[PDB]
Amino acid sequence: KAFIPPKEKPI
Amino acid sequence: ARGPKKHLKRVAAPKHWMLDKLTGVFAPRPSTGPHKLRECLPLIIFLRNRLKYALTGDEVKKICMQRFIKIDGKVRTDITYPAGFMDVISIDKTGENFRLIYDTKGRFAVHRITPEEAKYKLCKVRKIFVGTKGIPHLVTHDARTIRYPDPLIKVNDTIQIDLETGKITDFIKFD
Amino acid sequence: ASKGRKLRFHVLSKLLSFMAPIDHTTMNDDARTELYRSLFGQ
Amino acid sequence: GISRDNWHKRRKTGGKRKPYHKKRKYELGRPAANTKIGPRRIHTVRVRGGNKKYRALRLDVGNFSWGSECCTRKTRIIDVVYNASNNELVRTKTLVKNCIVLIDSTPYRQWYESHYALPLGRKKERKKNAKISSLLEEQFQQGKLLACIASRPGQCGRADGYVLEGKELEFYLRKIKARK
Amino acid sequence: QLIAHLQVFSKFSNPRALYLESKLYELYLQLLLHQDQMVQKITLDCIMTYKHPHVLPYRENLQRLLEDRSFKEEIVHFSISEDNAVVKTAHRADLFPILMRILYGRMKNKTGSKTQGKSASGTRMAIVLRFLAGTQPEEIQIFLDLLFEPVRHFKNGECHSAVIQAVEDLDLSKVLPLGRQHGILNSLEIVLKNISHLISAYLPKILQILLCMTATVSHILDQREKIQLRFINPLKNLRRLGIKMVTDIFLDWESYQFRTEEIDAVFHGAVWPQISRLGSESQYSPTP
Amino acid sequence: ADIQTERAYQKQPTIFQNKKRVLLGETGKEKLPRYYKNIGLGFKTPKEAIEGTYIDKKCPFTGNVSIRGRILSGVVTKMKMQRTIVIRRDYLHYIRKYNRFEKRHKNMSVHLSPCFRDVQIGDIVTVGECRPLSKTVRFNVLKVTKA
Amino acid sequence: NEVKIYSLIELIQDFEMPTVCTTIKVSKDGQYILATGTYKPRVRCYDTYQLSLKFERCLDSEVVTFEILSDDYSKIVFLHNDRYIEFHSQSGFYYKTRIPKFGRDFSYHYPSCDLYFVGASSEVYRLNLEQGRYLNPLQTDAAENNVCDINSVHGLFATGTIEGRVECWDPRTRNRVGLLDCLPTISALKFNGALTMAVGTTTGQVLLYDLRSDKPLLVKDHQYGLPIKSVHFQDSLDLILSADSRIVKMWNKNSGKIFTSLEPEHDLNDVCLYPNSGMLLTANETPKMGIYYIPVLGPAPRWCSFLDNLT
Amino acid sequence: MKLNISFPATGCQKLIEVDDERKLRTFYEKRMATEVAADALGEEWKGYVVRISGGNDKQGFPMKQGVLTHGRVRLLLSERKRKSVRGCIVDANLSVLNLVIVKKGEKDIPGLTDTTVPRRLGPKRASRIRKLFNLSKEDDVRQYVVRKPLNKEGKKPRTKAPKIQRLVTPRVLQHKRRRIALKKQRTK
RNA sequence: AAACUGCGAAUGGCUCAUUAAAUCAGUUAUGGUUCCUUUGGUCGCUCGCUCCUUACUUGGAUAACUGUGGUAAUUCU
RNA sequence: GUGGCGGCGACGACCCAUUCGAACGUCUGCCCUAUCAACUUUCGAUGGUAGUCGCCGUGCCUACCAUGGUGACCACGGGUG
Repeated sequence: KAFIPPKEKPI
Repeated sequence: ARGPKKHLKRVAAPKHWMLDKLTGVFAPRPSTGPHKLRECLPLIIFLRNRLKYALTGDEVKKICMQRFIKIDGKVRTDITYPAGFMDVISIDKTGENFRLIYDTKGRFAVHRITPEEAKYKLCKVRKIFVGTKGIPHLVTHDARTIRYPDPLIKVNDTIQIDLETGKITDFIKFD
Repeated sequence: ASKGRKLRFHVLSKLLSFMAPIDHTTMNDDARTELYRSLFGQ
Repeated sequence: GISRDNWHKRRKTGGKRKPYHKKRKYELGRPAANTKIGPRRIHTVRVRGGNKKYRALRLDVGNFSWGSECCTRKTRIIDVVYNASNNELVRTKTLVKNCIVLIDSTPYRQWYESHYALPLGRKKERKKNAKISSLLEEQFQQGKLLACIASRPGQCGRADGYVLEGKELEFYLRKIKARK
Repeated sequence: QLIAHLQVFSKFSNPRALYLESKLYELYLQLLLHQDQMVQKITLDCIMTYKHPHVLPYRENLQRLLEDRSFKEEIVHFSISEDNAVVKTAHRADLFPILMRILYGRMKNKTGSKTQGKSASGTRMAIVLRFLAGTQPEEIQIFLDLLFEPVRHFKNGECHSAVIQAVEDLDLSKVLPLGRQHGILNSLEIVLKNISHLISAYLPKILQILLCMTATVSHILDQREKIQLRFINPLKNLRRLGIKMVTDIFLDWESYQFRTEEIDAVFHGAVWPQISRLGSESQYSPTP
Repeated sequence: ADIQTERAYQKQPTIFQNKKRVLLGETGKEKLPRYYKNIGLGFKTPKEAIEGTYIDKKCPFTGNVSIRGRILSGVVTKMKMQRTIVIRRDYLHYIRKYNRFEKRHKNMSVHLSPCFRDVQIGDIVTVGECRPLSKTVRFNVLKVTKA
Repeated sequence: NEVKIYSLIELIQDFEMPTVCTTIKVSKDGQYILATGTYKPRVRCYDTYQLSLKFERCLDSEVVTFEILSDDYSKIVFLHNDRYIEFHSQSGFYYKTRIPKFGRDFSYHYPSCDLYFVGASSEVYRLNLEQGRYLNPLQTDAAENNVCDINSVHGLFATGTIEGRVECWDPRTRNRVGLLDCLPTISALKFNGALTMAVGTTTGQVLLYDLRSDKPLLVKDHQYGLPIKSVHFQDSLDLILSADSRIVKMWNKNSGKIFTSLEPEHDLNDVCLYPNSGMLLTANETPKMGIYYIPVLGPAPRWCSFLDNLT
Repeated sequence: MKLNISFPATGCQKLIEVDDERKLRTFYEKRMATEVAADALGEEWKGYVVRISGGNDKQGFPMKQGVLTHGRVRLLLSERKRKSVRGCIVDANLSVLNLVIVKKGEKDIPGLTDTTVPRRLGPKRASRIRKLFNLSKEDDVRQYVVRKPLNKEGKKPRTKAPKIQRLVTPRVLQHKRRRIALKKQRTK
């Protein structure tokens, strides 16, 4: 879990 | 400890000094010297407690500054000078000589010696090493180092040193 | 992963709200996309 | 500050320990001396006991020993080619212990020519033994010799070493060739 | 008093227009060999008044040679070898007469931070000659003429004749000083060791100088009854060094063609004076 | 096999290996002189340590370490690290209150020089005290006797 | 060559790093000038009005480059050769963190609070600053990346590569808008205006690039082979300043006419121009920091207004 | 605005209050340690040249050479503290300005140069005495010691001379001889 | 008197704001390190291009002191 | 005669030894809690090579490597006028 990359969404 | 302590408490003094309990909080901390702190007898203790020549510390200082006490043939003015085993003390004003020898109970004893006996002392050989220019050197128990010793002398042997010259006269082998 | 060799995505407490987003862009958003499409020989 | 203490480390079993004291003076550390190549610039540092440490920041010359010929000569340093610890020191030209450097070969050539009276580096009752391996001859033709630094520039302030020869020489040559 | 005179001449804009300027330049060149630093730096200023196009650009490097702190660094960073040189090839002819005389003065007095005293004399000679090893055989000749100046009188004449006439023209009242003679041999030993590859042309006259002094010292060593006792030990040391260098020259230079006169000279000054008594000395240790 | 397995050149520091020689001596044998020392205390240096070719600075016989202090013995338990093993020492601890004993054990990480070979699980090892070689290693292997 | 550059009594006292000066920079307000150097790596801030140093802060390791995030001296970010990123508040040291691989250079995007790390990895690290969490990586597909720059006009990010190719990315949506091809690596990369771009090479060439045309508008070649570290733009006279270790060259943007050249005694680690002034600040391999004033280029700075009278 | 003028050749100081702005205008907008021809001061000051040594502003803060400003700054001065110092540029907002006369003019100032202030103390080290009196090695330094006559009311007249230091006396030679003897004894 | 130089203040006191082999007790090692003071040693030169007639002692400064001063303001200057 | 020899002290001084210590290690031995059974690699945990720093030995630290280390013989965690 510590190495899973976060995913961001374009606002 | 954070730093070295310069105040020797009376209860932490060596038990062979025969100090009583209600004199005071402190005991004379011996100055650094030829003998270890735990195996030495300070000049003030020998001069005011053993011989009863002095009453107070200022009294011991007044005695010492007159250059009356000689330790191993040399005048010592430090009242906390560490005197140890096989040491010769001369007081010419009282015409008296002492040699510090352990007694059967494990304490330094007031042993009077004949003035011809006070001309020499015995030392235990601690170290043998070759110095600069191939000059042999011998180191004793009382921090005395001597150049050009007899080749037959090894570690744990005993040597007789003449106090006037500081040279080896003869030796006893460990056997 | 030893000595932080592998990147980790835990939240940093001290870095939270260290700066505020401040933007001064003269180009409008429509102009930027048209410029980006036509960059270099493209 | 830089501390090189031991109580900030985890235990052998893996548990962490909590401090009982603040940092002490005798556990201090100092910033590293990244010795570059350039005009001589050395700083002195007062250390515990009142002694001195010579912190060489920039060096360009040093004495190196030709062990086979037993010829110690003072020559300038040109470049850093190999470092076992890290390649970044090779990039930044940092002088540390056991790094491989290139030195000028002029004094060694002069000594050889004055001693054996044979030409060297030129373009196309035991007696004296003037025999040199092909690798050293090639390096002398190139004009630069490979050397290994034996002293610590950040501690003594000087960069001394020895000329690479033999099994070590082809080992390092192979390492340099494989790196490219 | 000399510094006072030199200072005013350093502040002259056009030294060429000065009267008797030709003799002034000769005086300045002689003063470059001086041992004192303050004499040398003020003399260099007078030379730089002549804004010679070749000497002038290397002014800063010359001054750092005259500074105690920056001498050793300047030696490395003022390379004169033809492969890599700071000085250009066209400028070598003009710069070298200035350079050699400055280095000769430093060699006598001081060539670094810790190089002072009679004990460090060998270190001083070594440092200069390694720097001069990169020069051509023509350019090194200027320095060797300065080094062997007191013994020029041994050079003239043929090899065998020079050895013989030196013995005859010997007076116990006046000789070259033994201390200076010891300096000549120590300097000459260092020269043969380090610049032997630039010495082939000048080698035959070295044999003349070396043999003549060795022959003379043996002559006083025969006449011990007329000399002081304290002088005996330095003379024996002088003879020992002379034979050792002849031993060195024979050990190397295998292909060198020795003339007949030189073979006569070596027996006159080295072999015959001691060969008769060789059974007496060699038994304890091998004599030179 | 091959002793050059690291990024740096492995060499025995006190031996000079670039001495130039005549061709007749080179034709004979290129045998490097080995360095080894007598450690004292009655222990004998192994033979294959004398004619070996391994490089180990922590070797008690061919490295720069000194043996002084306490001499202990144990049973070898684990060989899984590089040149270091884990041994076990068993003993009995006495409690006065109930007047009996309890069994206790200690685990010790000790360095092996590559000299000692044919070492298995459960054989007796005699080890000696030396300077700290790592975080947890302070003893070196001196003698191996089979089970 | 009729420019008569002067050299400087003491404008700011103790403008002296102990041995060398690595990087010299100025704040947006112009109030504070910041310098770093060896030995005992320091950050020294000099107030222009007081003509003295405000403070000195020692650091563990040498700083390759630093960026002044705040308008004033409060917030500073340091990049270290030990892979360390140090944040300094107005009080002092605030926090320190590591980067997975060594960092060559970094740039900060003021919109979105994203700071980009270019270093010894193919990927370029992104650190969001409003939330402390590291953001998603972007893969440049190049073995080594040397330099990076962000355009202020329209927010365009370009990273230099060791192969010699400039790759342009978009801070929004994190996609590669374009790529540019041009043996020597990219020493210096600089954005000026909306449409003008400059590429530095280790061989010693300055190439001016237009975003729309692949071919360079003009090329200027330094005769020395030394790499050019810094490229700067001066808007009023349209002068482009290219600096290398040996010398500093100032030449016109169009037709490449040379304004003047300054050669100092020691090599330049960095150069800086005070905004809207002829004053030039240089960092050298010398305990002193060089200060030069060019009357022709611009007027004297306000805090040094009397310098015009002194000339 | 006051001027403290000193003549070092005679060593005389004088404080003059000049209320004329026209006279002080010539000193305005000039830096310290610069040579100024003070002709505007008056008819007595013709051909005189002065050097600006220092001064104090209306709040009593002194001037420092390095700083270049018209006002006050806070610099680290001597373990260094942030003291406030006035800039070196001379302005009209100065309480006092110091001047040192370097070149003498035609006429003489009635305060400074007509009278002479003598030096009060002679040299004490032997070599400095020899240099001052151009003594050779053979001349005796003890003969050339400057004696100070001193008299007070109710006291006998007296004359005192300083003790010569670095003077060769037999005691020092005996000490050197003893050191050489100790070296000989050690070798023996 | 004043001023310059040297030594000590890190010990004894006192104090409301931390802690399970982390401290602590006993043994054991310095051949893996540091050291003010005490004590004992050690502490001379042949020649070696520096030439001719400082080792009977070589150089440059600065306090105390004299005198002129500025400000609401320091023993600030 | 700018002769030659000298006594008893004071102060300072390179190095060796001694004294007073200081600092890192080896071995032996700690209270309650299992309704804490697993832990360490959660910015090095174990070991190897080279190096930085440090008074010195050492993951003390950094680069490149292997997957190690401890545990019911109670590790690890939590407590404990």
